[PDB]
Amino acid sequence: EVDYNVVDGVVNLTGFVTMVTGEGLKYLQNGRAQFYALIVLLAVLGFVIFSVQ
Amino acid sequence: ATDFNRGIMKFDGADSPAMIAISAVLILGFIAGLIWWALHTAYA
Amino acid sequence: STFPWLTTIILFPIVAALAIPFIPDPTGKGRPIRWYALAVGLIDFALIVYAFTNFYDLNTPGMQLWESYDWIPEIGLRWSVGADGLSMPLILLTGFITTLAILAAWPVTLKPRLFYFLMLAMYGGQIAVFAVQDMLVFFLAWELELIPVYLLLAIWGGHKRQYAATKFILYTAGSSLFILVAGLAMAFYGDTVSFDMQTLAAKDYALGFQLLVYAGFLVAYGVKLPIVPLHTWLPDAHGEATAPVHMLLAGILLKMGGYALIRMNVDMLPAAHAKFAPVLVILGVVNIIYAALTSYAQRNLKRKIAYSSISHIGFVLIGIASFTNLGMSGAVLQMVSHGLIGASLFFLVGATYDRTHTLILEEMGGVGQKMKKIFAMFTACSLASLALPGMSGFVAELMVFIGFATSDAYSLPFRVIVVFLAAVGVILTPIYLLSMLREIFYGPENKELVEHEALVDAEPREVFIIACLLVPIIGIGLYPKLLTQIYDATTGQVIARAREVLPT
Amino acid sequence: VISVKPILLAMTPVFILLCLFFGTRNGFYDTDQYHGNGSAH
Amino acid sequence: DLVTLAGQLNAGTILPETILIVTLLVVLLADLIQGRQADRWTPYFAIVGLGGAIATMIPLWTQPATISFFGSFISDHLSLFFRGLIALSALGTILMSIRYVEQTGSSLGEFMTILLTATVGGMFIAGAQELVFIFVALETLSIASYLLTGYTKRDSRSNEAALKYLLIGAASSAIFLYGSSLLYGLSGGHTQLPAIAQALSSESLGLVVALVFVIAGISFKISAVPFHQWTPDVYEGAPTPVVAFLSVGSKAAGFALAIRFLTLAFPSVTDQWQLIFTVLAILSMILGNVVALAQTSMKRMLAYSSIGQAGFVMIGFVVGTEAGYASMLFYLLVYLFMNLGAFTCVILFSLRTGTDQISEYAGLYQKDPLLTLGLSLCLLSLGGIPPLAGFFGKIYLFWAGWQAGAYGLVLLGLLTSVISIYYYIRVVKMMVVKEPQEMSEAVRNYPEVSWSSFGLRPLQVGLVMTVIATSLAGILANPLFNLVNTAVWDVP
Ligand SMILES: CCCCCCCCCCCCCCCC(=O)OC[C@H](CO[C@@H]1O[C@H](CS(=O)(=O)O)[C@@H](O)[C@H](O)[C@H]1O)OC(=O)CCCCCCCCCCCCCCC
Ligand SMILES: CCCCCCCCCCCCCCCC(=O)OC[C@H](CO[C@@H]1O[C@H](CS(=O)(=O)O)[C@@H](O)[C@H](O)[C@H]1O)OC(=O)CCCCCCCCCCCCCCC
Ligand SMILES: CCCCCCCCCCCCCCCC(=O)OC[C@H](COP(=O)(O)OC[C@@H](O)CO)OC(=O)CCCCCCCCCCCCCCC
Ligand SMILES: CCCCCCCCCCCCCCCC(=O)OC[C@H](COP(=O)(O)OC[C@@H](O)CO)OC(=O)CCCCCCCCCCCCCCC
Ligand SMILES: CCCCCCCCCCCCCCCC(=O)OC[C@H](COP(=O)(O)OC[C@@H](O)CO)OC(=O)CCCCCCCCCCCCCCC
Ligand SMILES: CCCCCCCCCCCCCCCC(=O)OC[C@H](COP(=O)(O)OC[C@@H](O)CO)OC(=O)CCCCCCCCCCCCCCC
Ligand SMILES: CCCCCCCCCCCCCCCC(=O)OC[C@H](COP(=O)(O)OC[C@@H](O)CO)OC(=O)CCCCCCCCCCCCCCC
Ligand SMILES: CC1=C(/C=C/C(C)=C/C=C/C(C)=C/C=C/C=C(C)/C=C/C=C(C)/C=C/C2=C(C)CCCC2(C)C)C(C)(C)CCC1
Ligand SMILES: CC1=C(C/C=C(\C)CCC[C@H](C)CCC[C@H](C)CCCC(C)C)C(=O)c2ccccc2C1=O
Repeated sequence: EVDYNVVDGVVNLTGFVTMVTGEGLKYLQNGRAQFYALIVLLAVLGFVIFSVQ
Repeated sequence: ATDFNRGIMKFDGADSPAMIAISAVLILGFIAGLIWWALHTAYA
Repeated sequence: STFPWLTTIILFPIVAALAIPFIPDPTGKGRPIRWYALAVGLIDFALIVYAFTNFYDLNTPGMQLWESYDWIPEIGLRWSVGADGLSMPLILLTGFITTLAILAAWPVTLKPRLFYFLMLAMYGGQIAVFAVQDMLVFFLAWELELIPVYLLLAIWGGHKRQYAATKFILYTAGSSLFILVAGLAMAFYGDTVSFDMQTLAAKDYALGFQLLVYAGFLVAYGVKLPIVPLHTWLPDAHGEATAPVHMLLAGILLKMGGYALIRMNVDMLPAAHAKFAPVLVILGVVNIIYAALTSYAQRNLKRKIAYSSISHIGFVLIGIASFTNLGMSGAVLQMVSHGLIGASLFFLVGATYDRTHTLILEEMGGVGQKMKKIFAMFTACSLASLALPGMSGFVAELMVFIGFATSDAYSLPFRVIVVFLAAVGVILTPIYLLSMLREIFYGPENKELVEHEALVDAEPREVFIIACLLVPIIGIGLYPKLLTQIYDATTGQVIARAREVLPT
Repeated sequence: VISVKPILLAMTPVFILLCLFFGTRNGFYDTDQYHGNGSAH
Repeated sequence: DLVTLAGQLNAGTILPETILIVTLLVVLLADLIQGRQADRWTPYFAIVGLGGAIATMIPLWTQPATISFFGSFISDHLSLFFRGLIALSALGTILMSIRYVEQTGSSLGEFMTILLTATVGGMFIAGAQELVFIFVALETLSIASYLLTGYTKRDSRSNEAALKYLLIGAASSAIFLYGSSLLYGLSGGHTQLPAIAQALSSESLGLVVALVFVIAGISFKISAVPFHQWTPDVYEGAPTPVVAFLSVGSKAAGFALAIRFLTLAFPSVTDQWQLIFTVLAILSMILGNVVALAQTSMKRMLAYSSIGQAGFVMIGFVVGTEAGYASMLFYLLVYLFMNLGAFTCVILFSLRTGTDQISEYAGLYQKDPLLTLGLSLCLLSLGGIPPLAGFFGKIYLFWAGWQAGAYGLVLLGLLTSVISIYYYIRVVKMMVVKEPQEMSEAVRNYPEVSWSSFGLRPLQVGLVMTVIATSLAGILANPLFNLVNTAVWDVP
């Protein structure tokens, strides 16, 4: 029972958090067109913010 | 779960978490203690 | 001596596998395909035997057949092959096991073309792993066996094989993740950027850098070779399979991870090997203990034998870190004996699976009242597997115990504790193999097992494969001096270098 | 001391010869005797 | 004409582009005069013209590096290699588009005119020393990719994606044009990049602002992590040969523009954008190979795989050694054939069946073995199987990354490749593993196992040539490494 539960659940837990990370990161693509350009302008501003500081 | 207790290995506590948790932490504690004791005992 | 032999032996199944999609019209099940593949494997084993019996000498402790070929003027991919002392019986075991696995694969109907093509593709890689003497081409040959066995276990297996096949290919990718890093780390230290194997052993590194390199080696070699934190892949891999792929699964594929575990982690760096030697010995002890205690409570027929692979590779994990000439020489014999036992046992399990469809130990009560050759072969293979001295398993564990008894720097507590724990490990390891033979055959005649399925007594062809697999184990266990002289000088040089590096 | 090459070169040709002779021997996979394609599934 | 003005003009390193322009004019005149009934010799004539344009670069290879049009165009082995790469992309796009355009319903010559215009723009942007020339060629490629999106004629997905792509491309072009005007204003007034980079060693903040504003419009064309918001919507609604051209030709054009512009403009502030490129590659490989595990559409899976594999090329651009750009030049050459085969198999499966969902892929082992064989042999090369050339590219990439001193980038690349092999093997798992009485509908009635209707034989022999090339480039790549390494030492 220890070999079937404890040492076996870790690989399934890593696969499950990888799957829900992929799900939560593909949920970002909503479909709004100008929100993409807003993200682009935020990245353009944040690049200068990170490079100056 | 269902296909693990069908012969002469049938008991009452098999899938309960409160027993397998303390059994697993006891097994891992003795494994870590044996590894630490063999590391601090050998080459001395 | 001026002719390339190992290169043509590797390249001949890869060339001959192109005739498998050609196949002029058989008008049947695919019998010319297996009749051609058996002849190809037979002439390949004949070429292997003819190359072994003539040019391989037992005097030079280095490499007899040395052939180097400049592939590219780039990075350092160089086709440099070389046969060593402790690697020369491995190729003869590989060819014999693959030839008998090709001969044992008669009832193949659903897609035999891709089956025999992947068989001839894996037979090239199983020699290209052991015959290469590079750092990058070795990783290439290690990743060469990624796709075909995973594809075979995907296209056929037991139930819910899709969950096991993806886990197996992701485990093999996680194994191959660290090999390129650990190969480039030792090569990028200082100068001599070329990837020659003889120059990497003469390099000098720092203490912490050697500890990090040995950790990166041991993580991949603990993922590959099954130890108690990294053996969850092996029941799903070796329980859900058919017999002719399980022969190569339980034979040379498990010894591939143990041969490199010796050759890299002893010859390349022995300074960090002594600091992890008690950890490796204790891990092998815990492996030997845990495999029997896990397999005794299991009800599946194939995982009960798949954990015996862990129980038998724990002896190799003990005998690797013994720092003794006899303990190092017994590990190769233990690997050969374990491969020759496990291939026969899993072929026998896959043969008796077709006669009784249910894989449960409870309903199997009266299968011994009709067929007797099957019960006799199972009893003979089990008694060869447990502790018998006529077979070489007892001789191998005796060599391990004698080499570990006369050791150094483990004087008062460690030898007696590890010996007392391996003694209760060999107490525990025949229990499940005795209980399986007691529960399956020994009992009354079940009426429903005969009413549902009808079993037929075995062929004389099935006697021939077990008769060919059982006689080398008896030949080694009766006279163990046949395998000693093959790698005695190599093991002596290895132990001499390991004792020269180790102080006090 | 016993060598491996003269005891292997005298045992391998009969091993090559017996493979085809036992490959033509069958009888269990011939009439029907089984309901399946050969694999486990 | 005068011999002195023709010698000072140096119009000898422009001949394949003029051959392609003459071919475009002859194709347009044949479409105007004859019409729709002459759709059997025009793409073969365009293939002959592309071959004649790619074959005359061999006298241009053994020539000294001279400038042309008064310091406007520079002709090297790198520009010739990029032009040959773009021509090999365009010829495969024609071979995959010959049946697809006439199955769509539009005229082929009106599409081939814009395709040859984009090919000429890519061949002009493979050099592109001058700043106004960079802007003109980049907007030519941008207008080409605008007009090639809305080709489906009122089908809703392409015209709904084309407006979003037009918005994002116009924003990125305005940002890049503002950065280009800023870079023109930071210098004394010069437009040539050796004349600009001489007087830019002062370390001003406006130089960093102009570098970010130029690299934003550059990384829009490379489609790295902060500007990847257009491609998962673009790649699904656009037609498949259009996106097959845009996945390789525009990407190689953006890579060549980035390499040449950053080399000829900023040999002083390299460590400022090296950390930015490490951040971009680290985010891009992770985001691609984590997002692409959950998608259920095959075209969107290849779209996110493009973003996941575009980050591996940035590891060769992070480093400053001479063996770093050779890894990118080899990986783009392998990725051209890999994406060509992976697009040809999807085009065949979508033209013979219709829709191309993942779960519909079951039952391909019995109907057509050649199509699933080519798709498996191409996706295994895309995954990194060591008999194939993608592993031979990735080993050289990781070797350059571990030699120059980038340990974490190679470690994250290996981790993302190990993660990505699970969804790289999923299409093969749907194809060659699924048993009978398990496949979905519209597979059991495959009527056209033989190809004899309206030029399916060039589409078949292109996939055969792609499979043979990606099978022979893995074990035999000895002149390819020399041809890559002989065009990398010229970059300072
Ligand atoms: C210590 C060194 C370790 C080295 C190895 C790790 C190197 C890094 C590996 C990279 C991580 C991979 C992430 C992606 C995983 C994923 O996609 O899973 C998707 C699949 C699908 O799941 C299954 O899929 C089935 C459907 S199907 O098969 O996919 O079709 C479905 O039926 C089922 O429900 C579902 O479970 O999951 C699995 O098959 C489980 C295996 C996942 C392998 C992850 C390896 C990580 C191991 C961590 C180390 C363990 C240490 C143990 C000791 C403490
Ligand atoms: C170096 C050490 C080597 C150790 C080797 C260990 C081998 C252990 C084998 C154990 C087999 C157990 C089977 C028990 C009997 C059974 O049920 O099957 C009975 C069937 C007979 O079939 C059938 O038997 C029926 C009789 S009955 O059913 O048993 O009543 C009969 O009716 C029918 O006609 C017939 O078809 O099997 C046979 O008896 C075949 C002979 C097997 C016995 C092996 C003899 C051991 C010789 C040792 C040689 C040493 C080699 C030294 C090398 C240098
Ligand atoms: C070096 C090799 C390493 C292993 C890599 C191989 C990966 C496995 C191949 C992919 C699956 C292909 C299925 C295709 C489907 C196909 O086209 O054939 C389908 C064909 C159908 O035959 P069957 O009789 O099985 O048909 C099904 C019938 O039974 C009806 O039920 O099967 C074969 O003949 C297999 C032939 C091998 C085909 C694979 C050849 C690959 C050649 C290249 C190998 C690599 C060379 C590398 C450079 C040296
Ligand atoms: C209680 C304990 C009892 C233990 C007794 C066990 C003894 C075992 C020892 C074996 C080592 C033998 C070495 C001697 C051998 C030896 O010294 O002579 C070796 C000798 C070689 O001859 P020459 O040296 O003249 O040859 C020179 C040429 O070979 C050069 O090419 O001849 C052999 O090759 C014999 C042929 C092999 C014969 C194999 C016999 C076994 C065959 C079994 C076949 C299977 C039977 C299956 C039945 C189903
Ligand atoms: C409506 C159709 C429009 C189709 C395009 C028209 C093509 C007509 C002229 C061919 C251009 C190539 C001439 C090279 C062919 C060639 O090598 O000729 C030879 C000579 C160049 O010779 P070099 O001085 O390089 O000498 C090479 C020798 O030294 C080696 O033996 O070219 C001329 O005489 C230049 C004057 C041509 C007239 C001006 C043409 C240049 C402007 C054309 C527009 C250029 C931009 C076009 C792309 C946008
Ligand atoms: C580095 C690698 C480069 C490789 C590139 C490949 C180069 C070679 C490719 C040739 C294959 C193409 C022809 C095969 C096609 C073929 O064999 O099939 C014949 C082809 C198809 O005809 P159908 O059979 O459809 O004919 C109508 C039927 O319905 C009646 O049977 O018809 C042609 O004649 C097309 C016209 C080709 C015209 C060729 C060009 C004319 C000369 C142009 C001179 C150009 C000067 C330069 C431009 C200014
Ligand atoms: C010229 C410089 C550039 C050359 C580059 C080469 C490009 C590749 C070759 C394409 C030329 C055109 C072939 C069209 C083919 C053509 O048009 O059809 C020729 C013919 C098919 O048509 P048939 O003449 O049978 O059809 C008559 C009809 O009327 C019946 O419906 O042969 C085929 O079965 C071809 C099979 C594909 C075979 C592809 C092989 C390609 C060569 C591969 C060499 C491999 C070496 C492997 C070494 C291991
Ligand atoms: C190939 C190989 C090898 C080999 C070698 C050798 C050395 C051989 C042989 C040897 C020898 C020199 C042996 C022989 C002898 C013995 C014998 C001859 C035995 C007997 C047995 C029998 C015959 C029986 C049978 C049976 C039984 C017992 C019962 C049940 C049933 C059966 C059938 C199982 C090696 C190792 C390298 C490893 C690798 C592989
Ligand atoms: C037009 C036509 C042809 C003519 C087409 C032939 C000439 C084949 C044309 C193939 C071209 C020449 C392949 C070009 C090869 C490229 C050099 C490949 C490079 C690109 C790779 C990277 C893919 C036929 O042979 C035919 C046969 C049977 C039925 C119908 C037809 C048919 O309609």
